[PDB]
This record gives sequence, C-alpha cells and structure tokens, in this order.
Amino acid sequence: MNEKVLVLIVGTNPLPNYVVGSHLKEKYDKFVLIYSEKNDKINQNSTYDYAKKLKEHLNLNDKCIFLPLSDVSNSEKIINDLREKFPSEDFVEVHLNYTGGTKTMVVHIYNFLKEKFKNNKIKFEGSYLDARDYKLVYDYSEEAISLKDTIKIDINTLLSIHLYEDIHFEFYDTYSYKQKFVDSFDKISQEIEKAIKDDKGEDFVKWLEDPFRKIFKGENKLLEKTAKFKKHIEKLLKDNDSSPIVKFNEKTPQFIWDILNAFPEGKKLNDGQKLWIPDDKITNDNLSSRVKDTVEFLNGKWFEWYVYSQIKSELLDRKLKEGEHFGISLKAQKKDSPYFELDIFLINGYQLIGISLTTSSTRELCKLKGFEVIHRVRQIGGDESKAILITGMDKSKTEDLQKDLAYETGSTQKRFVVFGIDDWADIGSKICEEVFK
Amino acid sequence: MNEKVLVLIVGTNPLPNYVVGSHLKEKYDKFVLIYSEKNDKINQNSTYDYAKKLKEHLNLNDKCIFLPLSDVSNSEKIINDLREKFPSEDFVEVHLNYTGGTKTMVVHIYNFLKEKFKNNKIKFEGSYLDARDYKLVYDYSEEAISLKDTIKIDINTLLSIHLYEDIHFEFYDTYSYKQKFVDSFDKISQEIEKAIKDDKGEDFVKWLEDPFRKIFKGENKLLEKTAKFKKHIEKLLKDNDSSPIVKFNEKTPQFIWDILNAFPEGKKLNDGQKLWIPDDKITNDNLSSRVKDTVEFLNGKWFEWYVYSQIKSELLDRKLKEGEHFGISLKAQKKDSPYFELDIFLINGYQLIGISLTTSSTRELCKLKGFEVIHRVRQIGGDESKAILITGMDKSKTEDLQKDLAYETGSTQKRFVVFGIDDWADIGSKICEEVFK
RNA sequence: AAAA
Ligand SMILES: [Mn+2]
Ligand SMILES: [Mn+2]
Repeated sequence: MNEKVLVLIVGTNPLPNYVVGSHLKEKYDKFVLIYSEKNDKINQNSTYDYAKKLKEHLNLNDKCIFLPLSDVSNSEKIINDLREKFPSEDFVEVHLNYTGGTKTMVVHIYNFLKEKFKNNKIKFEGSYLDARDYKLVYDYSEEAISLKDTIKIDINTLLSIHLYEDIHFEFYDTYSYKQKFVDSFDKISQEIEKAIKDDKGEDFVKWLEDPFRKIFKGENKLLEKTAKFKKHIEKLLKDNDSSPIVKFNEKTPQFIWDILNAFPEGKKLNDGQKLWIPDDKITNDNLSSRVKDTVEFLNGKWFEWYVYSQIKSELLDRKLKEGEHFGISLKAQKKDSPYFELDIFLINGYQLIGISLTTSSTRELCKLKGFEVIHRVRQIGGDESKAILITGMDKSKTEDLQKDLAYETGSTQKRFVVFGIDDWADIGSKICEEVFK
Repeated sequence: MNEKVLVLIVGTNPLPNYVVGSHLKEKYDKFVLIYSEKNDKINQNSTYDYAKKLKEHLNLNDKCIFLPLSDVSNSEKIINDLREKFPSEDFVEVHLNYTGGTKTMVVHIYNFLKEKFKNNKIKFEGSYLDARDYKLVYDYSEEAISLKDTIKIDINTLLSIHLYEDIHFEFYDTYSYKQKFVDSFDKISQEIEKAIKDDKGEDFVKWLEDPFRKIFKGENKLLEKTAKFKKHIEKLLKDNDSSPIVKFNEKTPQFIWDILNAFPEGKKLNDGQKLWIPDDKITNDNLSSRVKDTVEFLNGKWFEWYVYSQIKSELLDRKLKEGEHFGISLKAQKKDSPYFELDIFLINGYQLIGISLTTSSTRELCKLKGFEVIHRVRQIGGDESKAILITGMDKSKTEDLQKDLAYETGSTQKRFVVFGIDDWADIGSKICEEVFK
C-alpha cells in the first residue's frame, strides 16, 4: 500500500495543472484528474481533451484516474459523482490542487476530500498555483514553493496541451532567407543591424514607404512579370516631380545604398547607384530571380530576423534551448481548423511570451496586430501568457496602444507590452528586461 | 437586530457580483465586499476600484463593509486578514457568493465563515452564478434560480463597473449622417436597403473596392486638398482604358447610380453619368463639403446604419430600450486612456453582445477585426460577453474565421459569431436568433 | 491559474 494520490481539477487552462503535476509527479503514486462532461442543456462543455493531454504529456499512464463530473456548478451532482467515482483504495496522503475548475468544483471537492481522507487521519493537503508570483502554496503545511525557474515547458508541449498540432518553427540555422540569399545573408543582416543600431530605423522605414514600396509594390506578381513592372516603372516616370524613381536614384541615403549593395549582385535592386530597370531582354523568370526575394526581405522580414538575432544573445547565456523555448516563424493549427503564425515565440519557464513584429507607424494597423498577439498567446499559452508588440510607432503612440488594449487580470505586471521604433536598437535588451523581470 | 449579511468576493470580472447583488439586495441589510490590496512585489493589483463601483451602483452606502485581503494567493494570510478584519457583529444569516475571486479565496473564506458562524443562531448559505446556464445555484440546496431574464443592466452601468467613462452613443434619432445628408438620408438609406435586400451586397462591395476606393481613397488626405485629387484623377487617367475613372463612368451598375444620385445635389460624387472631376478654382474646403462626408458614409458607414435599422425593429418588439440596452457608435475611455469604438452594442439581460461591422471580403482584415471585437467586449462587458463580426466574406470564410479565433471558455454556446455576406439581407432575424437563443 |  502506502499509495499517495494527487487530485487535479482540470479546467479550460491546462498549463497550471501541467506545472504542478511536473513538480509533484515523483512524490505521488496515483493521479485523479477531475474533468467535466458535455451537456448542451446546461451549456457546459467538457474539459476531457485537456485531461487526456495532461495524462499524455505528464506521462501518468495507467497510474492516472479520470473522474468525470456531470454538472460543474451543481453542488449535489458534484459530490454525488465524487463519492461514486473517487477511488475506493486506501491512501496515506491525499493531495488536492484546486487551482483549476469552477469555484463550485473547487469548494465541493476540497471539503469532500477533507471529510473523506482527512476524516481518516490520512495526510491531506491543498495547493494553488499563484499566476502572479509563480508559487505553489500549501494550505496546511504553509509552504510556498516557487516553480518559476524549476518547471520548464517547450513549444510543442505547450501547444499540444492547448489542443494545437502540427507545430512548425525555424531556427538560427534554418531561416528561410538564409537560403534565398545564400552566401550573402550574413552580410545583408550585418549591414542592416548596423543601421538599426545607429538609430536609423525611422529613416529606413520612411525610405521603405517611398520609394521602395512605391516602385516594388503594386499589382500582384508585379515583380514576377516584367510587363507589369515595365508599365509600372514608366507610369512612375510620368509623375515627373513626384516620381519615386527620381528619389530612389538621387535622394536615397547612403546607409540604404550600403544595405542594397550588400545583397548579391544577382539579387540587387540597384544598378550601381540607380534603379535597375529591366530591358525587353529580361524575362519574367529573370525578374523574380533578382527582385522578388530581395523585395520580400526588405518589406518587413528583416525586422523579424533582427529582433530574433538581437535576443538570441541573452537567451543562450540564460541556457534556454532553441526550438524548445525560443524560435521564429511559429505555425500550428487546431484539428480541421485554420493555421496561425507568430513571428517570435519565447518561453520563460512556463510563461509564453509571444512577440508580433511590424515596421508600421500606423495606429490602426498596429492596434489590430496587438489585438491579434493577445488572442493567440491566450489560445496558445493560456490566460496568463504575455504578448509584446514591437512597432515602428513613436513612444507616445506605443504607450497609448498599451493603455488602450490593457485588460485587468489581477497582476501588476503588464502582459501587453508595445515597443516603439526607438526601442529597435536595444530591443534585445528591452525584451530581456521585460521578459525576465 | 437580525442582521443578515451577504459576502461578495470581488475579482477582476465585476459583472457577476452586480448581478447577484441586484437580486439579493432586498433580503439582506449588510454587505461585505472582500477586495484585494495592491502589492507590486507579489505582482498583485487591487480590485478595490471594482468593489467601489459595485457599492455605488448597488447603492449600499453604509450597509457596505470593505475587507482588504493583503495576499489573494496565500491561504494563511487570507484567513489571518479575515479574522482580523471580518465584521464581528451579530448576524443571523451569512450568505456568501463565491462566484468571484481567486480559488484560494473562494475556499478559505468559505470555510472561515462556515466555522465562525457554525452556531445555529447563525444560518450559513452559499451561492454561485453559473455563467453557462445563467442561474444562481445554492450550495446544498437543489434550488435553481435563473437570473438570465430577471436581472437587466444598462450600457452606462456595465461600462462603469468595468472602469470606463465618457460613455457616448448615437441612437436612431441622432445619427450623425442623418444630420449631414439633410433631406436625403432616408432616400440614401432606402436605396441601400432596397439593393441589399436584392442580393446586391457583393455587387456594391466590389464596386466599393474598384473603382470607388481607387478614386476617392487613394491618398491620406486627397479629399481635403483639391490638388492631390486632380493629381490622383490624372494619375489614374494615365492608364486610359482600364483606369478606375473609366469603370466609374461606364461599367457602373444602375443601383449604384440610384444611390449616388440619392445624395444631396451639392454632395454627390458624380456629375451626371460621369465622375465630377474637380476643376481649378475649387477650394479645398468646397471639395471637402462635397466628397468628404459622402465618401465616408459610402465606404461602409452605410452598413452600420443598415444593420442598426434591421435590428432596431426586432428589439423594440422585445423590451430592449434604445440607448439603455442597444445602440450604434459607442465610444468610451478609461481615465487617461484612449477611447474605443464599437460599431453596434446590445445587452440581452446582463450579457453584452458587441457587433463589429465590416464590408470586406478579405480574410486578413476581417480576422483582425475579430480580435478587436473579442478584446473590446471583454474589457467593456466582462469575460462572458459575446462578440459578433458581420463580414462580407462567404460562408466558407466565415466558418473558417469562426474556428480560427474561437477560444475555449467552457460553454457549448459560441461567443464569437461571424456572419457573412449572404446573411446581410436577413441580418435582422439572424441577429435576433443568435442573441436571444 | 481573480463568473472553469
Ligand atoms: Mn508580423
Ligand atoms: Mn467597422
């Protein structure tokens, strides 16, 4: 005998159970996962899919007992099913983690176990995981254990316990544009990093709006069909005074030219110090081989590799593993449901920090992109996950956004942090400070 | 003499305590609002402002006692602060609503009061408001009191208990564009309503994309400067055929011309069957008085008035009161925080149904508008608010968006509803269905 | 994990 059992209340947030289970798996022998059933008459769904995922990812196997509850808000039907379905075996210690579930479930499961085992002088203990100071507090023993730097979770386990699948991500050694600009990516990335670190981001993004996007963006497949481009180029020449081609050749700053001249000669958007305008001998395949990949990277993809490279320094010194706790280009889906894409993911302990990146200074576009990162990390990491939005907006607008999209969760620490264009140079440090503090 | 007390555990969601308080305020002469203090060192904010608002709108005044809990995660510190600060007065019935607060609070308060009032001179009772079935279940009593159709909240009170101020909404008799298009708004709306009922939505939207949003919405202030515009007109005219100007003058369906000519004479975008092309000596203020308000209302505001008029009738049949339970163009702010804008608001009992309207068929733009309406109704009405996003997408895209952004709250009823283009003509009954099921 |  001498069996020790752990009773977990399984709600719609599975992460708090996973953390407590990992910390107490060894010191207990059997596990009771109290979940819920589906009853559309009472508008109640089931937390069983989370209970299956908690059994699998904690690897409790057959040492796990599933206790179903028919009504999560009916005191009578809770205690009824409890006596009829709680294990009849003897135990030396009965530990309850009432962190999840309803309040009804919590109240009636706590008092029932208190009067079924603690009534038999069998060790009884309650526990609740603080989502604010990251501690597991014991009711009777009065112990407060911080599981912040002890319990660790990865991106695959975190999304699977939240019922997401097909988890794809990229690494420092598997970035897509490392292949598109092979034997030249480091040079292009180094040059851009210099300018952004030199507080030239506002100037770069301005140049990206005019003329970069005035010339290289328009009709779909503008840069994959020469005819569309050549017609587009001639139309811009007709604008004369307001022509972006004139501004590209003449008013383009030098740090831009250095970035452009960093691209491989076969994939340069410039003809020395002027805009490369293809002739009638240049085919549609030649254009995409030179313009498409370079334009896509300068349209916002550089800002993603920048932030990921800026933060990679502090992370490797914090002994965090790549592909497990940090990565880029995160994609996943629910079964028979559309996919999602998060620019940068980062997991400090078990707190998921989702980072969405945009080079925009427009209020509406940044606000919606913040809206998105809040909801994704909610569906992906839980209701206690952080969302940081890095934008090209100024400090004032950035601050307003944080205030506008702020939701009271009971924690002084903010879960929605917006970073402005000024923070770009030291974004790596600014994030490290935010995430680890 | 016989002081019956009701104890409410105050959390971040204040709506449940207001609902229960409004129902049981008459049968109790004392009220204890257990609220949290602010200790930044333990990452814990104060729900005092939420409990303050409840005392005001429930008009408890002197019958209200405030009990500050220093730590809302430590069992020991909870009970210690309780014994130290709970009213030591004589009570004949002690009723606890444990629907809110942290799990630890709901269990340790429950059992602290249950023992402090075990003497049969004092009768103990416990309540919980089930958000799923909208009922007030009583502990140990099979009694089931539904409050779905009994308790009703006004839009000003709901935003006030969630800490928002400067609540401004427009109703039927005070629509802004009804004052801007004088003696024509009824004819403009009639033509738009008539066309939508004739399955001409997609038609309008496609014309709104091209050539409408290519002639009047190409530059950030082209309808505020006559030069930019005539420049924009000539820049489109450079294309000759396939220019947005030609499609307007030629390939423009008749029901569009009917709406365009329904506008007041001095505020029409057309000059016969052609696009009035502003000539020289047209002031940037004379241009504004003609195209500015017409372009804005024709860019989508029309969809907001359409949906509002279709729902207005259904609701009046019911008891919903305009301005008190439904309305259009709601704006409000938290103190020293930016304002928000929800297109249409509705309150079915005490449930906030927020409706965001967009005439777009693009999945990205609609997706983003979905994250917005979800986050807004949770800040404005609480975590049990429904969001509805009436898009211009087809049934396939709507069901995909509905699955992409859906979060698991624990209810078998949807809380994010994505109506599509085909639902437009019967949006009145469609909304009546989803809101009052 | 402060109306699951
Ligand atoms: Mn992005
Ligand atoms: Mn809208």
